[PDB]
Amino acid sequence: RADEVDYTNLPAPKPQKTVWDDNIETEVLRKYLDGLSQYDMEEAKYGV
Amino acid sequence: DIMVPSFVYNKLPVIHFLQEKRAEQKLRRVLDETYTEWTEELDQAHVTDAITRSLNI
Repeated sequence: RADEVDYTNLPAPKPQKTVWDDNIETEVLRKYLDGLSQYDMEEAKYGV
Repeated sequence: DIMVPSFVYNKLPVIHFLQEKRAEQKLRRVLDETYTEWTEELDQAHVTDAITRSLNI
């Protein structure tokens, strides 16, 4: 009868960076879209 | 009638040359003072980002 499991341990939510379609509209908004992706990843890591 | 006219005639070439050089110098100074003023304007991406934030997105 050895250790079974650490109920405290939780697998971290593996974030995925959103990918935008490569159109001209993306190039004009490249910086803005990148900021949204960074914000999305930050929200996923922290939770909200 | 004789002397002053002759010396004026002798003066003419050098004065003409110097005045031509002076005019060229003026033109050169006019050209050298010309610079193109490239201005920088606020990128509209920030404006779009602010608009998104105001929407509460």
